[PDB]
Amino acid sequence: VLSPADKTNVKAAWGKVGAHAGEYGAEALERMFLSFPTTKTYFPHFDLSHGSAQVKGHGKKVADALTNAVAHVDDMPNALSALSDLHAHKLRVDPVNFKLLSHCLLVTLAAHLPAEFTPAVHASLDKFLASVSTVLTSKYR
Amino acid sequence: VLSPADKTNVKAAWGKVGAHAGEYGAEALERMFLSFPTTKTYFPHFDLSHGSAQVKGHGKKVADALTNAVAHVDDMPNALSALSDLHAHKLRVDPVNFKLLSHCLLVTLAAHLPAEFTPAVHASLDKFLASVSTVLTSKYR
Amino acid sequence: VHLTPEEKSAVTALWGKVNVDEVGGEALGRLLVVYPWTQRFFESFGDLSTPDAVMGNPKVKAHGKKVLGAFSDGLAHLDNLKGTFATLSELHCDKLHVDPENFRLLGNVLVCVLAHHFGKEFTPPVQAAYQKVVAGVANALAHKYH
Amino acid sequence: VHLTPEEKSAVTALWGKVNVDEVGGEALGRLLVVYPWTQRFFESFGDLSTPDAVMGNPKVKAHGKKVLGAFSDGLAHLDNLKGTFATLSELHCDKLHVDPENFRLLGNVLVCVLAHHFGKEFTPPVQAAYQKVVAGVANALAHKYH
Ligand code: HEM
Ligand code: HEM
Ligand code: HEM
Ligand code: HEM
Ligand SMILES: *Cc1ccc(CO)o1
Ligand SMILES: *Cc1ccc(CO)o1
Repeated sequence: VLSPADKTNVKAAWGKVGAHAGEYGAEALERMFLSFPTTKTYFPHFDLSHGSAQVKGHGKKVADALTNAVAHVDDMPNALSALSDLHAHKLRVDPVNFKLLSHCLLVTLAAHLPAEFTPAVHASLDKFLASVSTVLTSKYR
Repeated sequence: VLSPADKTNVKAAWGKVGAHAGEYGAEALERMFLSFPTTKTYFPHFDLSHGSAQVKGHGKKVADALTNAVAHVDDMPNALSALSDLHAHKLRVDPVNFKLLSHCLLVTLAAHLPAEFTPAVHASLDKFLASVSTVLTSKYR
Repeated sequence: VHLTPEEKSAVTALWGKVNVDEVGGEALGRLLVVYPWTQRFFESFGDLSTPDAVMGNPKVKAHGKKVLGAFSDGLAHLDNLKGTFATLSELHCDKLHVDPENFRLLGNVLVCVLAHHFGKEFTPPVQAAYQKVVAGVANALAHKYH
Repeated sequence: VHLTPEEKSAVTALWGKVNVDEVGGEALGRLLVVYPWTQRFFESFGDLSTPDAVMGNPKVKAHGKKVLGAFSDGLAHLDNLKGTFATLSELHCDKLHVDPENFRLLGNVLVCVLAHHFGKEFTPPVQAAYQKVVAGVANALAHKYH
């Protein structure tokens, strides 16, 4: 459950990503695949090499889904219902992997937005990503 | 995130629990303190002995909180805001301990409900208790 | 793991009453129902699409017998769980890459199934002893991650 | 922990640029801010009531230097982490009763701090190597729990 301060922090920090969405999402995925190679099992059809155009385009979809989640922060089960159906019903992603990608997203934000990535904002982004992860791992329809 | 079927199961199962909810809350606490003795550090002034009147009185409080959460299952952050402040802001309970108590409540229900603790009911109650735990460990008030 | 001599007696006494043909399948079945991402590891087992399908699935029941047999082995070698589970640890960690939180979940589902079967006989002290066992089994299975 | 020769070199080169007086306090502070229940273990440090109070707390900064020195010791003994952290494991497990998931959290906060400090220099391959290090440290610290 996010506080008003959390939502303020997440909107402020994530809004600075902007058109870096695809690059930063792709970087977070690459960090995850390199740091936690077990995650690659969910992407068998993917070219996962460093500058892969598949990963770059998928990263943009992930980042934009997060932007949508930020806009609907008070309404995430509804806004993300299709993604929950994909990740929880169809893909059956083990919840641990959401913690790995969420951590790699925080690392990516920290590496690119040092002034923005304060302890308070770090803490809010962690809760936000945890909240997204709960929706994507729940079967609620 | 609870499905409509989860909410149906939780309301039905907690109805079957009925007037025994307070007893089961006290039994879950006793199970937690014995099985996971690190949880006792949160209750330094309690008589934690088997069958203590203090644990029986606290179990009634825990159960009444859960009954209220079942009645407000669509609105738990609002229903539990004061309990969240106590557990997350004041007591700073490690979220691992909520998984321990939730498990001990499930064990208690299994031990008392041989005719009604179906796999679907078990699954729905687990999601309910995980949702309550998230609310009580979140700082949003 | 440790377990007092009284805890050892309580554990083995209850296990002597456990049905070896069914309890393992019930624990694995409830794991698949309660934590449905675990179904991703069992596609060869058939229809898992409803709780009724899971709990009646013949491959779940048959495999569950082997899971329970591994727990029985643990109970017979409580002072060397790590060695007892060495082959299974390499299987689950190096071959299957099962995340070790799921070992703890299955152990706790087994505790729930024991409580379901034994009712008031599954006392808090009996449970506390079994929690030591299933924590030890889970840690032993995760050893190849350490 | 198994680092390739290239990973060990990249890990060592980066760690040689770490401010030994600050990075540990930054990592410990962020642990206390991002995961506020960890504050329960550090009530003797005084005012932890707001993020600014945590990050400016002199006891946090001073203890953080000791934490960072323990990570430094791990980096100097990558092939014997369990022996290096045996005494720290008994302290954190047998005495303080820190649930071991929190070990993983501090390691990942340290990784976030390195990324924050080094920016684009904290490349994905350098992070991958640091993740192996902090996993090894957390596993070694949890060794006496088992
Ligand atoms: C914050 C967390 C996550 C978000 C916001 C997210 C979002 C998305 C989006 C937007 C898509 C594509 C939807 C479409 O193209 O129609 C997708 C697909 C996918 N995601 Fe995630 N995801 C997350 C976490 C994860 C994790 C942790 C894994 C596994 C390690 C995962 C595995 C997949 C897979 C396998 C696909 C399908 C790719 C394909 O075959 O096209 N996701 N996700
Ligand atoms: C389903 C989970 C839980 C529920 C519904 C719950 C509910 C409650 C309730 C109703 C109270 C009394 C509130 C009052 O007196 O105003 C309380 C107090 C308390 N709870 Fe929880 N609780 C839960 C989990 C936990 C856990 C896991 C811990 C720690 C292991 C914990 C530690 C405490 C403590 C220390 C108190 C204060 C006792 C006192 O000093 O009187 N609670 N909780
Ligand atoms: C924690 C206690 C567990 C025990 C004691 C256990 C025990 C076993 C045993 C005895 C086997 C058969 C090995 C053989 O015949 O060579 C097995 C196989 C297997 N286990 Fe586990 N297991 C546990 C947990 C898990 C969990 C949590 C998962 C996944 C979520 C899992 C997934 C599997 C799979 C996928 C197989 C191979 C099944 C097949 O395709 O034949 N196990 N396990
Ligand atoms: C990789 C993770 C960690 C490392 C390397 C580490 C390292 C250390 C070191 C070197 C000390 C000083 C020991 C001494 O003075 O003899 C210490 C003490 C301590 N640690 Fe940790 N630690 C870690 C994780 C944690 C976590 C996650 C917690 C709690 C959430 C924790 C709680 C404490 C406490 C309470 C003390 C005593 C502080 C005091 O009162 O002076 N540690 N740790
Ligand atoms: C609001 C909140 C913090 C963490 C979570 C996990 O679902 O939710
Ligand atoms: C609906 C749901 C499942 C698990 C959780 C944790 O908050 O919530």
